[PDB]
Amino acid sequence: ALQVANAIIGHYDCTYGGGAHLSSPLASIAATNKLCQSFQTFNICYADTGLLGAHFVCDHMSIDDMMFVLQGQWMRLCTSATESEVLRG
Amino acid sequence: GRQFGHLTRVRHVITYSLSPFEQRAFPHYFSKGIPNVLRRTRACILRVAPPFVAFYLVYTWGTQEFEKSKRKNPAAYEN
Repeated sequence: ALQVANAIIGHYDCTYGGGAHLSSPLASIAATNKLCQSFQTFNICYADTGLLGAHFVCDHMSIDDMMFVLQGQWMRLCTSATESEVLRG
Repeated sequence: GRQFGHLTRVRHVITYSLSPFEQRAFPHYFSKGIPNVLRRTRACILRVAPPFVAFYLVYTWGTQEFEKSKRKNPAAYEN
């Protein structure tokens, strides 16, 4: 389920075709507002523990916006996930 | 105003930090705090305290003279 959620959020890179239309809200907002140069979600697993989150690369004046959006998406999924996005994930 | 991201240039400093939910809010409140206040007290008494005892001394004297001079007084008028 964590990976399914992570797929929904996706990843992004400034060489992706089509940005504004991307499914992931993080991805599309990042592409339209140039908040990012890249970002990716991840689920590192180790025995009985692991790292679950995201890493991103950006300009000095966009870290605050990138975090706001990244965090809005986790929250949104926690409390508000819809059905078709889960299917896509 | 000024915004984070445009303040100034800093190179080479690492800051390590903990989550509040991971640490104590009062660790050695007394063990380390008391000593600390004693130390800040020592560091400043010589500059803060003296002018005030100077006022204190003038405060007690000044009122003392006032009472003895006027009221208490009527000293000698002897005939």
